[PDB]
Amino acid sequence: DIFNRDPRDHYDLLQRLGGGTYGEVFKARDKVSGDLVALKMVKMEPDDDVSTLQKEILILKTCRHANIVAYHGSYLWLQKLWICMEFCGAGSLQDIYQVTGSLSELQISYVCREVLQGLAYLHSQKKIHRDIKGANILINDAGEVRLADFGISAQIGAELARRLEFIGTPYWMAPEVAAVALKGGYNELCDIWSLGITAIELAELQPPLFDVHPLRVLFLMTKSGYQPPRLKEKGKWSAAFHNFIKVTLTKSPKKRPSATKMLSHQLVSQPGLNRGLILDLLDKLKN
Ligand SMILES: Cc1nn(CC(F)(F)F)cc1Nc1nc(C2CC2)c(-c2cncc3c2ncn3C)nc1C(N)=O
Repeated sequence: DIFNRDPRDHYDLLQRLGGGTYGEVFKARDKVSGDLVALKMVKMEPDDDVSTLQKEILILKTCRHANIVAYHGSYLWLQKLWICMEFCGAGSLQDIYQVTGSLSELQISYVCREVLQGLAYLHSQKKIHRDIKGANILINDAGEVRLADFGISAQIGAELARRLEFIGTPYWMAPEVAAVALKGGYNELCDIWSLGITAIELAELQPPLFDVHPLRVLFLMTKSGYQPPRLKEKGKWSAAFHNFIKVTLTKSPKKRPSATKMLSHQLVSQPGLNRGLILDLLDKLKN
């Protein structure tokens, strides 16, 4: 499952694509097949024994779904874990919309249906993604939609930095998650709220309150009279899209629908939602 060797023995390392709390990601090519892959270098905590690491790589391998970037293999080299993953040629939805402008309502509907399929799978596996946003939804050259990873729950690498990252950028978290360090916990329904915010982000190029200081957003979201956000231009979007935002952004998690329930919402169950809508979006990159 995990190779005790240099990933460079099986791959040619190419350009660094980006990096964050999840690791450093590079473009790479398989030496034998010639196929493009993404190699992600994750620094390890010296306290995590190889049994702890193996338990997490087994999860990385078994927690599999068509709407989550596929895992190919791993390498333990120089106290670092290199993860080989499916190459998503068009980058994230943020990378795309910061060139193309706002996605169409049908494009957002397709993205939302595909992300809901991935979240319904992760929730069935008793995981909470807790990192849904446009930058963490990747697009391949075929127009397919994939979550970059299964979220923050990997008990390897910079887990603590990943877990606390939203405190400095809380715009996509549900109010029960924004109530950080208070007695109430949260459940998987926080992902449904994050998907509602991501739909507004795809429509408006930023999530609601993006211009507000992160500590002020945390202050506002724990106030009793806090109201969920809405789309800015009412006449630009259909009643179905406004209702999708209304129900995904239900303030109380005890009233917020599940990922499976959301899949029958009119916005994402309508006919004509396919990768061709995203192929049209990728065609806009050329102009
Ligand atoms: C082909 C390409 N282009 N771009 C745009 C850029 F500007 F970075 F180059 C990005 C890619 N590819 C990827 N980039 C990333 C991130 C460096 C941007 C990840 C990635 C992996 N693990 C966790 C992640 C990731 N993203 C967010 N989280 C939480 N994966 C892929 C990929 N599989 O193709």
